[PDB]
Amino acid sequence: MRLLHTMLRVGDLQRSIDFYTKVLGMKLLRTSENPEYKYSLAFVGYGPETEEAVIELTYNWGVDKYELGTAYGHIALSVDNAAEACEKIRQNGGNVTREAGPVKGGTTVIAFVEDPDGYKIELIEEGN
Amino acid sequence: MRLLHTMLRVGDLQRSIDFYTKVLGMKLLRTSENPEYKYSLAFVGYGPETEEAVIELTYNWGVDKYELGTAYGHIALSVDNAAEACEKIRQNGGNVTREAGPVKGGTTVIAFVEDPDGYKIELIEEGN
Repeated sequence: MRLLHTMLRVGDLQRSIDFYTKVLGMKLLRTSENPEYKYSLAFVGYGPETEEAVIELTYNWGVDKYELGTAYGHIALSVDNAAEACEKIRQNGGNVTREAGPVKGGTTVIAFVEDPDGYKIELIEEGN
Repeated sequence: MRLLHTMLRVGDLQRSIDFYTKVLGMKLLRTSENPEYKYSLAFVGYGPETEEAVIELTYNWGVDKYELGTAYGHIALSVDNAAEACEKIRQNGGNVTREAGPVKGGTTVIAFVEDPDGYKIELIEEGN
């Protein structure tokens, strides 16, 4: 068995697609639209659905806002360079909440940012 | 780059661990405690963190309830036997919101359930 995807509702489909693909480096794996239930989907990831877990972006026709709540935490992604990513994100529809830096009591470099919908994302970095 | 994990806040750590492991077939990959900030973490998944995305469960000491909100969708997992999983879940602290059956307009068997904290989970009976 395996983790297939994490589904998040977004206020603007293309807006989210752009962020995940152009800013985070994922690829648009597939999209679909359902007239009966009035929604469109976009699957984004760093590999094919058959190979990895991805993110399912759900757009409900005419719904541009949701309540984030306090239960949902975040999604964590690995990055080659957290500082660079942070910069790219802050200038491309996102928001940096926790600047790139080692975790207290550790050496692992991390950062926290938000996507265009406010969803939290954790960046974890993989002799200058 | 890769998807590391999805973090969810839970009202009872062990209860959650029990569900994901004993009911969903996941394994307890690792745990940690943070006395300073008063929280405990647990990582559960189907394989090593190094190779795949997992789930991170967070328990904040003394916090047994959160506000789910309307943004967060769910997590979809592949299942060996959807029907069987529903039963196990049914009689093991969970709720079956969508009985196992072929998807609308398809044949692929799917189901929907809720974990102990109300999180929605989609079960999908799914080079070489």
